[PDB]
Amino acid sequence: MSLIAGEEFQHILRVLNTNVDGKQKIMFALTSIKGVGRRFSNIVCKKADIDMNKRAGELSAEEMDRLMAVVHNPRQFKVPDWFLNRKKDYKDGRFSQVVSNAVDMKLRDDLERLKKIRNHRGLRHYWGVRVRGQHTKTTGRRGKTVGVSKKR
Amino acid sequence: MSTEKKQLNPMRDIKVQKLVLNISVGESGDRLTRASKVLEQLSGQSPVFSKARYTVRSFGIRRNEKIACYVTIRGEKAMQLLESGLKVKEYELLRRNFSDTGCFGFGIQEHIDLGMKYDPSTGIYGMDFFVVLERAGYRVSRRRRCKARVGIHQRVTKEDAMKWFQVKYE
Amino acid sequence: PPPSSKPAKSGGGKQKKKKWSKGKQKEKVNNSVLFDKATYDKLLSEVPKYKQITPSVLSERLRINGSLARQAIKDLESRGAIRVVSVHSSQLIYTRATNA
Amino acid sequence: MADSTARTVKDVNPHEFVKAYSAHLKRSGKMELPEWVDIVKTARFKELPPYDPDWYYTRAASIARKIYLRQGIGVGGFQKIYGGRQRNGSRPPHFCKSSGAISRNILQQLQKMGIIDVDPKGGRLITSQGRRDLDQVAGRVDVTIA
Amino acid sequence: LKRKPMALIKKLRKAKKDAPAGEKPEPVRTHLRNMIIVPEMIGSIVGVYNGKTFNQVEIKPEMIGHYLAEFSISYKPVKHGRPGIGATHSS
RNA sequence: UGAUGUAUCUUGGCCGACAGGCCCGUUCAUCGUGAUGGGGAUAGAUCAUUG
Repeated sequence: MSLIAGEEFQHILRVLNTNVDGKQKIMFALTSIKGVGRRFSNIVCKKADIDMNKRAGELSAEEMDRLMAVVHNPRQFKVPDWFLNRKKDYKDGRFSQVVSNAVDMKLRDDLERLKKIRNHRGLRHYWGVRVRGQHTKTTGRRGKTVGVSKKR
Repeated sequence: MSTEKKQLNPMRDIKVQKLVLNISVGESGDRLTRASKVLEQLSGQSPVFSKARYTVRSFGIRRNEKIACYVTIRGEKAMQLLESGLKVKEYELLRRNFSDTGCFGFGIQEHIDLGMKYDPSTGIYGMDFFVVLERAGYRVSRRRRCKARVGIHQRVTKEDAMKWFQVKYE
Repeated sequence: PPPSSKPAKSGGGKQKKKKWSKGKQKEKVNNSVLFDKATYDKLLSEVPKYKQITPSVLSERLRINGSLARQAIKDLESRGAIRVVSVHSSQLIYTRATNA
Repeated sequence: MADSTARTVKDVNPHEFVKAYSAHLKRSGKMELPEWVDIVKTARFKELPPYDPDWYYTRAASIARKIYLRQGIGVGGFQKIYGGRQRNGSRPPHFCKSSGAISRNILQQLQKMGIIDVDPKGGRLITSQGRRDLDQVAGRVDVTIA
Repeated sequence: LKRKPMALIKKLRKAKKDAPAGEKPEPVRTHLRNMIIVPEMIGSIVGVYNGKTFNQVEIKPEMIGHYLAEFSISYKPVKHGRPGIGATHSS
């Protein structure tokens, strides 16, 4: 065939891992990105040197590569734990950003956490009750099962 | 029986028997075997269908049916794979994944490698890249007629394995 | 005309999910297939002789093309002078080929 | 040529006014941001990548129509006007404005230029110069409307 | 280890009570030992009393409340004097 | 009959992302009718302020 200015294409990412998004503008698509708000998304594109209206899926290779690196790690931003290395387990490490599978994975480390530590938070997970406070008065069907016939 | 103490090498030194890149997931959960596409790209030749034999208790009654896919590579094609594959898991890291038998294996998404995501219609997270290392003489346990077991004398060691691979680009 | 089932201790019934969903567009707007001629001539150009003027949305619906997708097509034609749009706030407006 | 102009600095539907004005504002020497913007300045969407036509100008322009009629007007008078900051339903917000940082930055650059002065309590008042660009532009616009 | 003045948290530190304060150094110098029967909950953790036997009364029995190898940049009453309140509607 | 963005006891103003702490005193870019740019539930990290 004749080489026309973008192939035909379409695209499949894994990006983080396993994940394949498309149809959307890059700015808006990125919001998906197991790493972004509407607030974040615009920043990463311009820094990366990517327009708003360019869909993420239509882009050439190197533009996408720059995305994959910039999100997890980039120029006038960073993030590093620090303090004196003292503290064992858990900390914060400096707002993991990051985001996404590392955050879901650490969110387990964090569940697991409280529980051995024996704090009131962990103690709640073992029990299965919702930890940051609801009305309770009703609503919480999810929190530990379906409506369970009468009672006793 | 390790006989090293002589006057050594070129038959002794390790070589690559094979690199098998194998997927295990199943049909229906991602698809037909569509991460064949992803294998196809990363390795450079087409993967071949995996059927199963024996037990499951969990869905998986059909028996004869597509469930998995693999690429057994070797020559330059295996090495070329190693170079890309070798650099992605980080290094260095670690004695435990090596068996004593002198083979080592790792996981990660096919999407790791240079490669387009755009071409792979699916990515799929993990499944063994396996590297089979052996000495020249293997051909005796492999070949049909005059099969002989490989002796303790011949068989690669993790130490030997770590060394030859640690010799190259990690 | 009816709704669906009814809830379960949980719970809710629903029943309904849709047609689908293709004309994803903007991806097919870049690559040649819908962009080069066909979408403009067939959808846009073929429709016009039957009715000289049509609203963009109506065109949207019959043609089964995305509002954004033939906004772009319309704009190209407009430059050609094949079509002339008018205006309106809701991005709605009217689409005409030629006056005559 | 004057007649449409003059008035129109005042009476014209902003939207062509703000648009019309922002291009004239571009020419100026100034626009130092000293990287303050980047941290997360506005509503949601709204970090300042878009801003080179869309925030900065239209914001600079923004004050400027307001100040003529409204004056005297101060930093709180600015912060508010776009904003929400609604008592929530508690399922929403809404967005969040700032906007002490925002207001401040637009007012400084204008002062260096000679456009705005500050009264010791009534806030800052239009100079001869500030009327002079705003109104000589409100001039192009009334023509494009009619 | 290594350690020196100043430590993080979120809007807590200043003046605080004196009766549990005066008590706590005492097992340092005369060694690790018996639990300390303290209801007082407003005493922010500080790394000096690391790895030591403490109690707190949530209420009618003591619930032994060790400072661990993990337990510090947290708040005192969390540890073992609300899991009794909570535990008994999860049994 | 939507969404969002822009536009249509308090304060001055210098410094800030919310949250503060002071010196004086409907327009239109977008939305493509998409369980999403819907929806904000939930949970974790963490900063200030009332106390």
